Amino acid sequence: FNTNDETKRIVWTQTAGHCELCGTDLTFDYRAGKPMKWGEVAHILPANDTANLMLLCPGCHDKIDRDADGYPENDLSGLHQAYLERIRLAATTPDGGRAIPLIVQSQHFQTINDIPVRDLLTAMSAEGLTAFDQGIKIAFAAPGPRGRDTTYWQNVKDSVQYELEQQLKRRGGTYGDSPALAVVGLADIPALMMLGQSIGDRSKRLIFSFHREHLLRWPDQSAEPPSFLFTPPPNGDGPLALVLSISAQVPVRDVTDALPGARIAELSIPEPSYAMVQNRRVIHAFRDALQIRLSQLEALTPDPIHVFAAIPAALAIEFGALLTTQHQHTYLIFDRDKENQDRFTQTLQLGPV
Amino acid sequence: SGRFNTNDETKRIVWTQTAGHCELCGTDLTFDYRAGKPMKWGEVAHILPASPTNDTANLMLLCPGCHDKIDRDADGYPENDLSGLHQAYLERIRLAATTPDGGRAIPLIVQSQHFQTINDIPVRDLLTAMSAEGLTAFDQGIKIAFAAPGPRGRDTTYWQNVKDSVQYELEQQLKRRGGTYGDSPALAVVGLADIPALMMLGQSIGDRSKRLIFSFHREHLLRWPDQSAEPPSFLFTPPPNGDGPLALVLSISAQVPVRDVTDALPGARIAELSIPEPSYAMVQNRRVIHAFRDALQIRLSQLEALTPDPIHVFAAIPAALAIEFGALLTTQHQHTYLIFDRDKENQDRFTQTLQLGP
Ligand SMILES: [Zn+2]
Ligand SMILES: [Zn+2]
Repeated sequence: FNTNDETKRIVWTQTAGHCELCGTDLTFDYRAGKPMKWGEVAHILPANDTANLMLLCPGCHDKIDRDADGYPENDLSGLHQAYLERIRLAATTPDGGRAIPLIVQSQHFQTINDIPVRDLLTAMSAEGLTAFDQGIKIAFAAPGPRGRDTTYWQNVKDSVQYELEQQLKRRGGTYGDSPALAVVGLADIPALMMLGQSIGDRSKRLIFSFHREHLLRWPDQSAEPPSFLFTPPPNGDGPLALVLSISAQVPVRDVTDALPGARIAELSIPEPSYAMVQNRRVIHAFRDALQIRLSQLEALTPDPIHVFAAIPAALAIEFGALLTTQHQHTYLIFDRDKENQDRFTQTLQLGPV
Repeated sequence: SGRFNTNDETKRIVWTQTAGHCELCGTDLTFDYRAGKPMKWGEVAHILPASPTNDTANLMLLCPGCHDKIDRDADGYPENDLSGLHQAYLERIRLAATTPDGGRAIPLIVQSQHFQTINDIPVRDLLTAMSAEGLTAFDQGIKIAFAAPGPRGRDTTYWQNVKDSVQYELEQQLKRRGGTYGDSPALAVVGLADIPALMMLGQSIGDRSKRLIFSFHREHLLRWPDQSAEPPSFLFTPPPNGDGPLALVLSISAQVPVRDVTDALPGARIAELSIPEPSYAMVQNRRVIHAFRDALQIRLSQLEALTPDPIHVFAAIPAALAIEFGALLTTQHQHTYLIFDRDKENQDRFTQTLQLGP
């Protein structure tokens, strides 16, 4: 199965350097400064055209049966060609820069600082993005006396998803490829998380961060994302709680007062800041970092995870999106309640009921 | 120099993370692998304007055509920021690469009501062929029969309802499992009708669908004749010069009699695409189909350059390619194609049956 070097380069290229059977990015050590042999090339069919060769991580390659020359015992032509097909569409996408403007604000933050659609368009132009059309502007409904109960949240989600479906009824979206979303939000954490749930983890989303009111640019596109410092939780019988100290440092006293006996796991960065989202790459870092720790925490108990978060709007959306794929686990979201002396108060339940 | 200079290992990484396509116009830059290739027809650009890189994720891959069309400083950096496209592009790749259960597909069988209960494709056999390729079923699977035409015949409304009917069924498969904004399943599609119908099926699924076409053979059902067989070469014969009607002939299943074309189309300027030995069984494996695509996609672009007038198509091709052919023509939105097929009640003479595009 060993094959010449130019063949290696073609296979790495056409597969975009990921293991076809499990999406592991095989350049992860280059992304920290090391060479290119973290991957194994296999033929697809049992018993020269590079289109007949798969790129695998050694972990998956070991799990495959193989003959004396290295060929597989079972045919996987379907998976390979499917994978390559997926790549082909992504790479060849026409109007790769068009995205749908999506602005979502809560009655309170629109009255103080309404984001007009034009301003999002401005930030898009500054990145080289262009607009499908007038776009979507949604205002989260003010909760009635029923508060933000289960019915309220469902109505919120539907309103978003309604507007999303309407763009697919313009033909281009319905089939072929679902359009990209230039999304920005200006509400409390629970609401924005719900917006994240609506668009979903697998959507082509381009999140924006209007943390500085009339700044319509990423602060520093060169900036490297911060390290996300994880503090695993202590043992005990208490309810498991997740603290996100990114916009600020969350006082442990405030957590336990709202959630007695909380076993606090914490994710933080060295210098918490409201403006820590220096460029979009930070968000991807957040996701990758968080996506890991969530898997670890879910393993320690099936009981709900209580979330106390101090994160910028943009991350609140992304966090909501991650949990879409993690629909096996129950999370309870706490946010500062102005009506209860700014104490953390449970407003939202995500995942299973 | 104007070009942003970079070392050899970093280039290899950029080509990889972008899968070797131009980020601004989707041109596949690996096309010289048809002959032989230095990594020379792809030019690397930085995205964010400079400030007084070991992060290579901010480096774009461009074709020379797009690279020239960007303003630039003496060092090779752009004057305007393009981070949005790049990040968008790479995310699109990542999504494709990270798709969970990448092998799930919608079984889709499409047959003519017309005839041959002898050649009835059951869902069960397609599922077998799918499992044999490492694919698994997304849902129960769809089996469609093109509606029998009324007295109006197979007019455009019939053709439109055909397109709508297929496209409808597909929308419902994603709407039962939700996630419209995400990973759309693949189509394990197979068809058993006349060429115009199968082409229309291809039009329905569209170029932008993740299609894995299967081929029905009486002796082998839906399993491939020979996964090891190498695809044939496709021999192109450019058309003669003139203003007469332009005609494209596809002689793969058989050799199309040149006179039968002229009888249906006076003065036809015949371009012809063929293989060395046209054969009924040339669809030995899916790569044959992909080869067909790659080859034909080029010549279509060339032919469109030779005229603003329609291209007339006379095809003798297996079922599977009739589908693929129909899907490709989705991308050529700027051109009109007229499809001719044998008319049995007219002594098998070619008759214009289908109009594709404006
Ligand atoms: Zn793997
Ligand atoms: Zn280009």
